[PDB]
Formats: sequence, structure tokens, C-alpha cells
Amino acid sequence: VEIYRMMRPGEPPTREAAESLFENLFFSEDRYDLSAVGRMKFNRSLLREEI
Amino acid sequence: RSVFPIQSYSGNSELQYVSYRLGEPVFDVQECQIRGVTYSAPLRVKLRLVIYEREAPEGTVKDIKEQEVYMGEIPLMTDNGTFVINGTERVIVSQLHRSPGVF
Amino acid sequence: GLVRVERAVKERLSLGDLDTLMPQDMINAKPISAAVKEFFGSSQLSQFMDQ
Amino acid sequence: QLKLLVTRGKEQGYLTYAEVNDHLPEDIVDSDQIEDIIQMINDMGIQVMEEAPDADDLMLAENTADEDAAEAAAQVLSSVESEIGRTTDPVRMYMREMGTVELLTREGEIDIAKRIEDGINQVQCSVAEYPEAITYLLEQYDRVEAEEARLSDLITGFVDPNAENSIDPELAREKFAELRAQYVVTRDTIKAKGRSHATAQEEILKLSEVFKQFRLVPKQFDYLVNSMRVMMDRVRTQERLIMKLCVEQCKMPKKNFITLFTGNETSDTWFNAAIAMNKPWSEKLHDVSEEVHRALQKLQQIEEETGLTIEQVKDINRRMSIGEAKARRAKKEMVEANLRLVISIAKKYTNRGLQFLDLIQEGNIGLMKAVDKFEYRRGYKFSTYATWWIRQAITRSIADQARTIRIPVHMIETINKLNRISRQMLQEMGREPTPEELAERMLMPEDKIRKVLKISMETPIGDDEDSHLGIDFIEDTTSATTESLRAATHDVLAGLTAREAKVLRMRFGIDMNTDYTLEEVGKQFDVTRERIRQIEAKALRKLRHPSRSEVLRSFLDD
Amino acid sequence: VQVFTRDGVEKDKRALEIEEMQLKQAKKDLSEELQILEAGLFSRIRAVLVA
Repeated sequence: VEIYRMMRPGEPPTREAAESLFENLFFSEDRYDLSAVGRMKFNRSLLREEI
Repeated sequence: RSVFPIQSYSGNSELQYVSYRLGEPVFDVQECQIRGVTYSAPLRVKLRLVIYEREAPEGTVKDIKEQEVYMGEIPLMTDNGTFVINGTERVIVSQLHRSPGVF
Repeated sequence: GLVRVERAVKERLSLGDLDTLMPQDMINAKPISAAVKEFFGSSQLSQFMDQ
Repeated sequence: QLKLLVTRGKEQGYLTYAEVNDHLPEDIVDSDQIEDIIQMINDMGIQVMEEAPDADDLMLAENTADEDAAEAAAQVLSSVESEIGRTTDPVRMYMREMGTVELLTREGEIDIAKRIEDGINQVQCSVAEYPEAITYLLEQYDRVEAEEARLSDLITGFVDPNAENSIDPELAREKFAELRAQYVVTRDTIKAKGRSHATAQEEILKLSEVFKQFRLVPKQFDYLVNSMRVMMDRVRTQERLIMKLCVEQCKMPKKNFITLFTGNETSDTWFNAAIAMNKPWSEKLHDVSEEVHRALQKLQQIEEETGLTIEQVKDINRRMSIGEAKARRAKKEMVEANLRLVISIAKKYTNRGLQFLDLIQEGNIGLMKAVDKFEYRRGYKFSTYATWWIRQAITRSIADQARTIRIPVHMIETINKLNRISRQMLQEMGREPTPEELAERMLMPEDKIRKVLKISMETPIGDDEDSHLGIDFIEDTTSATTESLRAATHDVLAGLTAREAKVLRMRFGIDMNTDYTLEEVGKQFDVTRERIRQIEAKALRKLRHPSRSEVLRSFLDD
Repeated sequence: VQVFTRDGVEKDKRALEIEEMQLKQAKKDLSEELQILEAGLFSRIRAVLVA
């Protein structure tokens, strides 16, 4: 809800869209990708072992 | 492969896929200066649809339809590693960017 | 482009009795001609080559 | 934001003081303002706070209001609007403004339509009651049959009976004999026994019953209501002026006008009683009373204009506005009840079309014609009404509105028929578009389609298309060049052969202010005949030498 | 030098002479190519015979 405010000040925090507005920053059909190349760099800069 | 099959949010239809294609050109590099039109050819895509038993419990499927459709254009490239676009060799420069993920 | 512009297809896919309609019947054709022809001719990295 | 608190409080029929933080307006902070604004939260919602009841629930049933008609039920717009986010979009404020209506659909807006009709069809009962309005109603027709031989004029665009449209030409003519009979008695039997004294009230009531069928086109109806509004203000201007003169001339404020006027309105009788009162103000009237008779005699001269008395105006013209208070609450409330359906249709078309916003607000005006012509009396629903009319008001809002260019609408959206058809062309010929394919896809020749496409895209400089050659410009602002081509042709065609130099000026307007056939020209050629015409063309073959135009060609260029 | 139009209008005289300027080249070259081609292909058949 406070993240909905951070994109929509002075507008009602519509309960289910308050969750979508944040999770679709990183999990939407349109709004996030890395390729396998960027997931590799993500895991690499975190010293993971998950290939 | 990152968008299709669009099995619809409405739960009653699905716009399936199989693969892209390129084909059907008409201009060539000489006409792409003398006339001027960008050396290009149509992007066409293999698409499908499938629907299930509305009425019975022993066959699981009822309809299947599949074809091609248009979905855009693509410029074309020479042995010389060039392209011809509005009378001229307009050509993409490659980028050197921060690798995706986290920094 | 496949997740921002397909609106009339993504819309009207919900409504028809697709046992008797087809995987094509609302796909517009104008934009992905010029928008991919001229991705080599007016894009942010697609200058006239240094001939 | 606010809606959460007020809605859950009204659902509960009760709201505890501290629940202002359990269902908080996600807006503001005004904690010390609470101790008086709680007042209009309680006269229509009363509750307080203590440890625990045991048998004490009933309190609301002797202490609360009863209709939520227009008050904190709608003025709460300000208290839900008040925090629009200082830089962030019209596509936010409408979400606060629709903090009013939730979803009154499927019977609530039908009850708004029921309440339109106990408005309009009850205003009708006072059109039938104000004795000038039922006169001007028939004056509408008596203005036009009175000239011995007519068919149209104010006979047409009138009569207009929504008797659920169930009439014929003679039952339509009976509207000026049936109701005319009910009128011509009542019109003077309002003075028999008294204005509404015994049967005068029943006579008014039965005229007001037949006039329930006289439900009419919104502007033939509202002409009769505007007539009653204006004829009320013939008196209300006089009251408004004479009350002001009680202050300004007499020094007798507000309440003391009402104390004397409102029981003998008609004449300077009550003003002479206002002298008879004594007191220093009334005492001053003994040497200025003339200036008040010089105004109050034109309240009297309204009863003298009509055979009214203010005794009728006291109630009839208020009964009118008790009908209007329903009719035009409901023709506002019906628009309000549908403000969301306007978004869900309009926002389809707002898809970059011209802007993400403006088409919604034009739909909110298309909704006015829809609310005015809402024929629920066919049976159908406002959803379908919006899908037709309000959708095409949304379409036209950027079809020819807000463009550079605008045409008769068939010739607007036909340009878009071609763009709709192009969806085959770009994949069936399927590499580039070709008008040569569009010719089979339209079964028509390219140029009679280019009729539109030559000019309707953004208009070339075609002055008044080509007709600008023969229009109002034929004055010396053009014809001075004609009086130059004529001079140069008059030169050459007078150095040519002594016979041939006549002929080769005739038929189309070349040389004279009447460029005649034979009679006045043959008499100036002599000897022989229609060589008088053939030599207009003979020039093609021994005037062959192209130098023969060396002094003629400049008049495309001056 | 060139002239172009909406295709249903077959092309103007100054382009229709240049049609025969460009046609000359291919009309000649294809009459050389057919000979250059069979002078290889039938020379392979001729070689299989000479064996």
C-alpha cells in the first residue's frame, strides 16, 4: 500500500493492485527481463553456485 | 517464445505459436537506391488454436486450427556486411552497456 | 512491442466463439512494417554509415 | 480518498468516534476540527462511545434524518476531492470524484428514471393549473390555424404526444378539442365559487388528469415550464424590488415586508397600513409615499394583466418547482449514476487516439442526449443505450472534433474504412500496399474514391474548389486580366485578313459584352454565310505557324 | 534519371526509354550466359564421353 502511494499520491490504494504495482516491477509479462546472460551476471556478482 | 501461446486470461481461447518466418521480397539493393525504398521483406508467423470437449468426457479434444499470419517486416543484408535503407546504407552501431542483473 | 501494442488482439480474443473463428481475425499490420524497416534508418544507433 | 469511513458507517447505520482511525480518510489530519463537523455526521448517522450496552440498541429510531437527498450525501464531494496529489494527472482526480457513485445499476438508475417521471409528469399537472400556461399552450395552435389556409408552420414541430405514441391524425387533432373543452370551462370557473373553493379544485384536478397524456418533446415541454418560471418572476422581481424599497426608501428590513405584504399583496392597501403603523420610518412616508405607489401599482398591474391574484402564485408556481426538484435532480443523478460506464467505453478509444483523457469528458456530454431520450418505455437497458449513442459521441469527440479538417461524416470515416481494409492488403498482396488491389477490394475506380482523398486529408489551396472562377471574384479583382487577353486577341484578330477578321471572335464570349450569333455580325461581314463560324477553327491549318501567338500567351501570368 | 507513379499508371516516356537502356544490358548478358552455361554443362557430358 505505501508502494502504491509512491507511484499514485492522492489516489485510493486499491487492495489487489497495491500488490501487483510492486510485484509487476520484477515479474510482469512486459516489465521485467535479464536474459540467461543477466541472470548469470546476477548470480556471478553474488558468488552463487547455482548454474 | 516469451509471449506465445497466449492462453487467454478469459479462460475460453488460446492463440498458440510454432515459429517465425521471413520470405516474399520484391525490391533489391539497386531499386533500394534508384527508387529508394528500404531493402526489406515480411516477418510472418505460424499460429494455432485448439478447443476441448464442451459436452463429453472420453475424447479430451474437439477442435484444432493452424496457419500463418503477418507480424511485420525485416531489413536485408549483403555478403559485404551492409544494409540499404531510404536510398542509403543506414547501419546499426553495437552498444557497450552495464551487464543486466545487479551492480 | 509484443507486450504493449497487441491490444485489439488481446481484447477481442476474449469475446468470439473460437470453435468457428481463427488465430488471425484481429491482427493489424501497419506499425511493425515501418517500426522494423526503419529501426535501421532512424533508430538511436542506426546512422548513415561512414561511406 | 474518504469513501471508506462514510460508506461503512452508513452500512452499519452507526459510527463510533474512534473509528475515524479504523476506517481513516487517507487524506488529512484535522483532529480539532472534529468537535463541530461531527454535527452533520450525526443528524444523518448518530452514535457515541461507552464501556458496554445490555438492551439499549434503539436510539437511531427517534433521532435521525430520512432521505439523504442532496446534503452531506453529495456536498461530501469537497471532503473527498480535497487532496488531489499536487502534480499527478486528471486520470487520478476522477477516481476521487467517483468516490460518490459506486454501482447504482440494474434497478437504481431505473428508479432514477421512475423519479424523472414523477418529476416531468407532475410538472405537467401544474402546466394544467397555472391559468396563463394552459392559455399559451393553446395560443401555440391558435397562432396558426387562424389564417384560413395552412398545413405546416407551428402545426409542425408540435402536438408531439408521447401517449405511448398510440395516436392517429384525428386523435392528434382531438388534442385541441378534448383538452380545449377541459380548459375553456376551468379558465373561468376558477372565478366561479373561488380559485380552488369546492369544484374549482376538482375542475383543475381533471384538467391536470387529461394533461398527463400531454407528455411532449423536452423543449415543447420546457417552453411551457419556462413560461411558468418567467410568469412567476413577473411577481418575484416585484417582491425582490419592493422588499429592497422597504429597506432603501422606507427603512423597514426583511421580516417587516413579509409581516404586511403576504396577506393582502395586491395593492398600496398594505403600504398605507405600513404608514398607519407610525414609528419614525413610517412617519417619514407622509412626504414620500408617492414614490412607492409609483412602484407597488406594478405589482397590482400583473393581476390587472391576467385576472390572477397572488393567492394562486403562492402555491401553483411552487408545485411546478416541486416537480422540477425531482425532474432535474433525476436529470443530474442519472448522469452521475453512469459516470463509470463512460470511462470503460471511452478509455478504449483514448488509446493514444489524441490524448489518454479528453474523450471521457465528451462522453459525459453525449450522456446528456442519452439521459434526455432514455426510452426505458421500449423495455431495453442503459448499457445498450451507452453502447450505441454514448460510444459514437466518444468516437466523434476526435473524429472531426479537435482535427485540422472536418467533412460530412460518411466522408470522414470512409478514409478509415480504407485503413480497416488495408489489414488484408499488407498480408495478402503482402509486402507493400497497392491502390490497384484496393480497387478490387472496393469494386470501384480509384479517382471517384480520390474524390475524398484529394482534399479531405488536410486540404490543398483550392480557393472555392473551382467555382471561385465564377463566384463573387468576377468583379475587377479578376476581370482586369480578361480585359487584357481580350485586348491582345482584339489586336491580332484585327491585323488578320480583311474578311476573316470577324468570325474567329463568336459563340464563347471572346470580344463583345454579348458575343453574338449571326444577325448583328453577318451585317458587319457582308457577301456570304457560315464562314462566320467555320473560321473560328480554320486557324488550325495555315495559322499553323506557331509564332501566330507571339503576343497572346501572357494572360496565364498577369 | 528516373520517373515514378502510383502503379496503375504505366510509366512515363522518359522511364520507358530507360527500360530499354536497362533491358539492353540483361538482353545481351543472358544471351552470353546461356552459352557460358551450356559450354560448361555439355563440356562435362563431352568429357564423360571422351573417357
